[PDB]
Amino acid sequence: YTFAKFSTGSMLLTKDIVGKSGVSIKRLPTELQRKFLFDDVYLDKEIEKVTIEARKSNPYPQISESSLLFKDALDYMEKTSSDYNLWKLSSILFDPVSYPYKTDNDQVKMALL
Amino acid sequence: NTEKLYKEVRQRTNALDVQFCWYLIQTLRFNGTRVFSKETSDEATFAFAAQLEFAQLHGHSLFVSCFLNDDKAAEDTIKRLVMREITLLRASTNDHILNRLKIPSQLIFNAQALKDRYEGSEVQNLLDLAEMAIVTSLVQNNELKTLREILNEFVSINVFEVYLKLVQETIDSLISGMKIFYVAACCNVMSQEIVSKILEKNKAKLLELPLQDLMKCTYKI
Amino acid sequence: HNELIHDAVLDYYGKRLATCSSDKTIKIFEVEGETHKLIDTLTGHEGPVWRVDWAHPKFGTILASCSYDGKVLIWKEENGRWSQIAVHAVHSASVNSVQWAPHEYGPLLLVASSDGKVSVVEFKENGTTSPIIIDAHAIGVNSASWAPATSRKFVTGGADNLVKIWKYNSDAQTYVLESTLEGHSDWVRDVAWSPTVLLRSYLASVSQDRTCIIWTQDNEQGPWKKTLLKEEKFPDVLWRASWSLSGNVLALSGGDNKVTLWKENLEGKWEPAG
Repeated sequence: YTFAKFSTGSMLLTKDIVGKSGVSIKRLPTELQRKFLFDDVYLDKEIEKVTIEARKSNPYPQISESSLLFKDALDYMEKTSSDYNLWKLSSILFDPVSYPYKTDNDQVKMALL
Repeated sequence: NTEKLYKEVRQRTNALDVQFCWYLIQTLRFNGTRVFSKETSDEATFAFAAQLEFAQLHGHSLFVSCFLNDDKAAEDTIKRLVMREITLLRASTNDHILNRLKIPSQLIFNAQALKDRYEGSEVQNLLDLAEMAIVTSLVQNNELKTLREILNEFVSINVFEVYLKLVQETIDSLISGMKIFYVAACCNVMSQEIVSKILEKNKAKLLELPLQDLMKCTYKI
Repeated sequence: HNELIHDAVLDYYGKRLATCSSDKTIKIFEVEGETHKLIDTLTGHEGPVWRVDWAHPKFGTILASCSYDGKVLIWKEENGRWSQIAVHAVHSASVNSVQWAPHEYGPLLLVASSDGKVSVVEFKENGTTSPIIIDAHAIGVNSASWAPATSRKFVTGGADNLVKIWKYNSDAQTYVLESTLEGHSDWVRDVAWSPTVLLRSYLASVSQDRTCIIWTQDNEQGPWKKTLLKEEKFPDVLWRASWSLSGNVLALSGGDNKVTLWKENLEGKWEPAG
């Protein structure tokens, strides 16, 4: 016989006759494999990039503006890792380019970009 | 048809992880770069928020949960998590900016009220249960402040009793008796009323007002 | 000595664990990572305590346990001292499951005993019990799980291999059965409603015949959809089946000494995770 249900703090207790209680406080194996996520600095700087407005159907927060770019994550990864390659290439193809020099008309700008 | 392909890519491979897929969808959304269904963006967002919550990263899961389009779901997810996990979400300033996302004043204090009832507050309540709080309280200045808060908000029996204490008398008495009937706190209140009446006394009207506690009543008679 | 605990529950905030074993005692622990310090032992049953279950802290510290002595016992911590405040044994056999409702419903309890009954015990103004019972299953009820909602409902797993979905009705004042589902060849051990307020609703029904059917209803209308999690019998009889709050992960406690985990993918079908 075995028993196991999910915790409020989504994690699992199972029969375990090796502890003291007769159960095991198991930290559920997280699929989330990406180091900088567990460091709270990343999250702070990431909130710095957002504009939160209350909803038009309730007072709960939801994002109105985001300035997140594939670019931004790159500081938190090794330039050698394949991950870094993914995020970089993604930046190159998707993040907006800026062209600082003024251009005669705007279709030109588009061409330069 | 990025989305079309994205959906195709989803069912074929796992090369794109939960986090990446969410980040991608969000960037493209907020930069006009591309278009995704409210539902696909929410799907991605749910998945990542969940992974995060499995990682005991509640602040971060909370932040992600906000990119939900469906207001109903956002409400539920957010609420549920904040109330369940309020303690951890109130440590540093990096946790403060968190609860200064725009977490509703109500939700935050409400959650915090729950955490107090369960660990065995009053300002939050001021901002049934009220009767139980009055029960726990059973000083004069605190009573006056409570009365002021009640007036601002504007149970009735308790109010009458408070008004009498700060200071028709028979009506207040009947109200208090009814409240007592509605256990320890009620008995305490009854004893207090008795003491107050005794202080006031220090003939027919007095007899009307009158009509261990038993021993006291006997000594009185 | 604790060779066989049958159930354990965690509180809303997860600081206080309550295991219950066969020696009839219910031990309360103050958990803290590695160190769960035993804070209490509770002796008041006349048989193995099958299940324990905390209530919503909105109702203070209450814990309804059900044991082999046919009796449901409500407990409560009081100034740091536990006391059996109530009891509800209107069931003529071993009581198996006991699970509180969503706190929006009041302080409702859900008892499910082998006399083919399932009760919903309200606790009135005097704190006294207000039992309104129904007959659930023929040869006995092994489990009964609540449903969240925003029109209340619950599920029951039977000894006649049924899985029933009951709903409240103001006309009847007793929960009226609205839909039954057939798919197991042996005692439906456990049934679970998923807390996912998402597009559809999910039910994981583990059973003795080593199957786990998943009833996914499209919405409020279209009936359920039978889906044998995997199409091979598990090496041994399955016991418990629990959903995760955040995520819709399914945990399966088979009598094969590991707990498996199954997640839904974009096929709609279920895949192991761990």
